[PDB]
Amino acid sequence: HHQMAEEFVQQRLANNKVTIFVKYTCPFCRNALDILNKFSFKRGAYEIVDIKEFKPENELRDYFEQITGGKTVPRIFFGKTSIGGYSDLLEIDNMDALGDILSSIGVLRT
Repeated sequence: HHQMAEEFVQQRLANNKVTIFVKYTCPFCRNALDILNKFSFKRGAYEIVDIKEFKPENELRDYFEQITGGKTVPRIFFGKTSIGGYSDLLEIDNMDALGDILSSIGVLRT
């Protein structure tokens, strides 16, 4: 009668994929999505996951804390590895490292 938060998350991750967990009412979420949307992704290599799908919310927050070190969306994954949140993405974007990293992990179209 209850999907574990761990399964909800891990089912959406893959080695050569970007996965971002969001709530659409969060401004930091839309800011993060705006960074990622600058790029063109291969089929299936990018998923935007709406966490309002999961209940209870505290269980998913608690899981994100254990594997990412923070509770609140956005939570960004490059492959199965957590990058953290909006600030972490911005940092990599501002230093012009995001393109190289997305090339390495095989998610970019062409």
